[PDB]
Amino acid sequence: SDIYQHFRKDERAFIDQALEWKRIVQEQYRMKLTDFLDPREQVILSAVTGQVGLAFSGGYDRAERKRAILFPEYITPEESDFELQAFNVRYADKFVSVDHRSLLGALMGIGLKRQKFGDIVFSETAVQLIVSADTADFVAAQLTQAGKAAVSLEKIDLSDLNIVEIRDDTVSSLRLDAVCASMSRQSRQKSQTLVKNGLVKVNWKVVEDPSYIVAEGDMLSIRGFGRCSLTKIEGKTKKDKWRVTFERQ
Amino acid sequence: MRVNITLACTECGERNYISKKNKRNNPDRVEFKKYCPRDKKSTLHRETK
Amino acid sequence: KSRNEIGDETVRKLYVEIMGRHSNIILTDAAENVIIDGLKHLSPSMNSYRTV
RNA sequence: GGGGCCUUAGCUCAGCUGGGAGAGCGCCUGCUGCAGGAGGUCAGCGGUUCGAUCCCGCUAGGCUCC
RNA sequence: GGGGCCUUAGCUCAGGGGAGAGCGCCUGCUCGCAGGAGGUCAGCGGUUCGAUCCCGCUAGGCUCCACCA
RNA sequence: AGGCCCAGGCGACUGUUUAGCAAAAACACAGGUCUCUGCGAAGCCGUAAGGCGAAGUAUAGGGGCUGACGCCUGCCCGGUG
RNA sequence: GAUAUUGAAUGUUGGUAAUUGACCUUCUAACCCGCCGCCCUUAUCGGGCGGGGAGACAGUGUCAGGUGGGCAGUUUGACUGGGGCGGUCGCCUCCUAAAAGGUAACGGAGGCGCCCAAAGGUUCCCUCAGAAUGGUUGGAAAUCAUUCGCAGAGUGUAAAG
Ligand SMILES: [K+]
Repeated sequence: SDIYQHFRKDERAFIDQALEWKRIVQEQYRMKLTDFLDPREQVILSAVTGQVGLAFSGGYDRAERKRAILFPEYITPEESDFELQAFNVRYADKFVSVDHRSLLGALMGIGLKRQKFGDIVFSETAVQLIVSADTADFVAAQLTQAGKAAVSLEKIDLSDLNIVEIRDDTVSSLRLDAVCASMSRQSRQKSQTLVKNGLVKVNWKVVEDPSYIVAEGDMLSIRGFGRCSLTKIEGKTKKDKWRVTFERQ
Repeated sequence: MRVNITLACTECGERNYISKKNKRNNPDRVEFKKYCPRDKKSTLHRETK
Repeated sequence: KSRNEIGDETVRKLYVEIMGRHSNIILTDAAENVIIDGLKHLSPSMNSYRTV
């Protein structure tokens, strides 16, 4: 009841369900695997669960959408308890190209919910996707086209997964509106519109406060400029602006 | 920057000599052949660790 | 039909009045019928019926 | 009291520091917004000189200034 | 009056090593591209191997003081 | 045994105040609001016992600010509480 | 908050070899009642007795941390053409400084709070600035070569010597 204040009002929905997962693992003494919780929902769950222990794995290390195991003080989990299936996306690579937008659009097009798949990995040699094992056969059967490319899915082990723009700058403050303006190369008044409407996120939390102070190692997500990361804050200049470093995706 | 140091007779262990070096210029333990008045002869005296 | 700063679709009306001396080009919001700006301003002192 | 600056058309001020009295606004005219009108001893008075708001003489008045 | 701070390209700001970056403005190309435009680095005189970034002064703009009889 | 009138500032008003240089525009005020307080109330005095609060009980009691009445009382929760 | 006053049980979870911890709930008998009845007793005190409530909590003691101008003791520099404000406070060099030395002012100018493992020691050897004249790049100015050349250079760094 006195947890919601710490999160947003829309985020209440997840928090209610996150409390219902903790309820199970305490009383029934059994691990609860979840449906690839979003990077934000990782942060929320971590809080709602409390310290019921928690584990998280999205197949490869550095998956955005990862599935969480809520386990007690015993039954420390394995890599396959997360019920993850990796696939290699086969297509006529010489003729057609698959991009992240097309493959994401195709996954959604076959009716797959965002919670039923993790990250879509693009390397030089392979395009791979990670899904929940319960949906693996459905996705393999239905995902026959991505954009203009005819595609097929080959099952692989997680071990077979084939896993910047540094921009040293100065800002007046570490307010959100100031950092966005700097990163996105805009007027601050324009950046304030972005923040206020609800287009910027900070670690996948929608921050609508222009004056929110941004810390070192915060993934900002300006809808319109993509995504960028305050990696370094490096003291202050002669004329008193924060020496900073940005790295766009 | 430049720091205080002790040299110590590598024989008898007698902390015989303070001095100064620049650490950036001289980052590894300096040694010199300076008289130990315990031993009563020149010995190598190395910067104390 | 244009987009706003957030990316939402907005419709603007551009009125081009050919009235000699009083000719004007006026941009409005289509939803609110509110003048964004006009190439020539018309104060209430100049015209009691309509302000631009 | 002492210094300082201006007085100009209906109104308000330009005009180089003599080179030949103007603008804006208002007003009067016709047109359909336009041009075109009027209007001054350039505060007044009298020297300079080829012409003087213009140069100086010579008095108003108001401001600047302690 | 005194102190304290400021003066960089159109605009916003980076920056003892020979003055940049974005945006605007121009180049051709149709939400990104592709090269330009533009600087007495307030000024001055000097420290020196070179000064936007030393140092001393002059501007100007802000800021804080100018009290006690 | 009242001088009166016109106009303006301040305070609504009657009250109160620097005994002995200040009576006021200062205080109070009725009204407003905020806040604490479930009763061995909070608050306060006292080391405590014992008290006030109250022989009261949230329409009550304490504290802060505001000050009749009329119209009203905007923006800012980063800082501090 | 720990600990004493402070007990009994039931669970559950530690750690030692069945005892001792931790926490949850329950209990009543300590403790508490500014509740009721009865008595001491003509008594809104107090005490006793019996109910009831609450209960090992609270309260109180010791110890600990936090908060704490509510209160207490204090501190809050000197120079200074009055004090405040500004500036300054130790060290080095020069000038003032009156041809020994010393010498004041909120007198005139600058430095310092290091640096260097060689920029120290010694041995041997050497001579600098700049200019003229000639030179592919190459220019006033890089690199040669020639002549001239008390130093017009250099001496880690301020200045003087
Ligand atoms: K004096």
